[PDB]
Amino acid sequence: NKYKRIFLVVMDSVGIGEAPDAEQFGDLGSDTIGHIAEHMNGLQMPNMVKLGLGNIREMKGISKVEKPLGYYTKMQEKSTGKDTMTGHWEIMGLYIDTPFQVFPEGFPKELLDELEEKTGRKIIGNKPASGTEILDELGQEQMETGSLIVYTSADSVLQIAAHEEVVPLDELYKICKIARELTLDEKYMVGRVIARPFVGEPGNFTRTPNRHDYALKPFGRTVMNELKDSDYDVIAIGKISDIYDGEGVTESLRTKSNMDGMDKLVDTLNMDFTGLSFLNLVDFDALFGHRRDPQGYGEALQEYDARLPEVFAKLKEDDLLLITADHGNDPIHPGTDHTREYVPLLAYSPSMKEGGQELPLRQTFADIGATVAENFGVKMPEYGTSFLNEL
Ligand SMILES: [Mn+2]
Ligand SMILES: [Mn+2]
Repeated sequence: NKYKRIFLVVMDSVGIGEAPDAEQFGDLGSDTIGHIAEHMNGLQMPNMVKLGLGNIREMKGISKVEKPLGYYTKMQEKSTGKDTMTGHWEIMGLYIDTPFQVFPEGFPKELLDELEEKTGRKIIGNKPASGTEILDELGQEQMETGSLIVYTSADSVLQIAAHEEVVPLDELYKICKIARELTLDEKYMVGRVIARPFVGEPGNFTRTPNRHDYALKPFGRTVMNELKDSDYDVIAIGKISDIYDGEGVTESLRTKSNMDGMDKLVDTLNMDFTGLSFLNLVDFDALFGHRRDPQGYGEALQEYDARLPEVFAKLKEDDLLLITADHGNDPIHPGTDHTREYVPLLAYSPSMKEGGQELPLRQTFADIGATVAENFGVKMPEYGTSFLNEL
């Protein structure tokens, strides 16, 4: 081991400019950070800048430094998707030719009519919403009419909510299994169908622990599996566990927000492990990119950066911090979908005594997993070139 512990931080959707193949994704002219910096009239990110963010690309408020703390570069995506699952799966060593649909605004009618025709039920909703907001909005119409409440979040999830006194649990699961088979289709690929039973009465509904999830496991063995199987530690913080459907996860830390995520990261800097601590910061995407809010997005970027000194304070000489993104989601770019963009890569360790340097442009996100695996001496991923030897 060159490093005892590796802290990997995905800043969900924080893209650094349109990818060479953006045209194929309708993302011509996309620039997540750059457009935010323009809207912000200068972005304030002194710590990322210190790590070398501006040395990768110079943007409003983000200028390059003379002696960066870490190593720096951009990564190009190889997989044919720009969704969260595709990104994370690539990062951990896989190549995806069948990508997932994000469905940021809900589902096409033909999929839902097929599910009506297959279930004997009618469907209401079909909108992006939080669990409790849709139950407040449509929970009573569910009870009275017997319709299925079908909704989504920002990412590749199809949720079906129904009252346990109106749709028995067994009928609900049966319906989700149908839905899961129907969305096992490249045109309708969802990553997770979720059964969302609720009880209570109108104006006072509660989701129950009878939630079941129909998720797709990563298309292959990830670097996470290789770590877990050689008895390393794989700590999953935030959506990470969901994203990889538990594959290769040894411990799991749920989080309610970007700040809560950073708090959990600091907790892990405070535990004895050997392996990988792996955090997703999802708010940039869920709260800001999909709501096309570049101001709140700038504010969250600055807020996140303000947490980095706390991280710097806990890093040991044999720790490596890696900071990246899994796609873009430019809040100025048309519509609410993700954007096909390069993602930044920063690599810092306090054992980089005379600072870092520009890494060659990473050809696949899988270069991260390759680096993680070369470090711990487990099975190398099928795709990806390790950059550990440059560090
Ligand atoms: Mn994402
Ligand atoms: Mn998203």
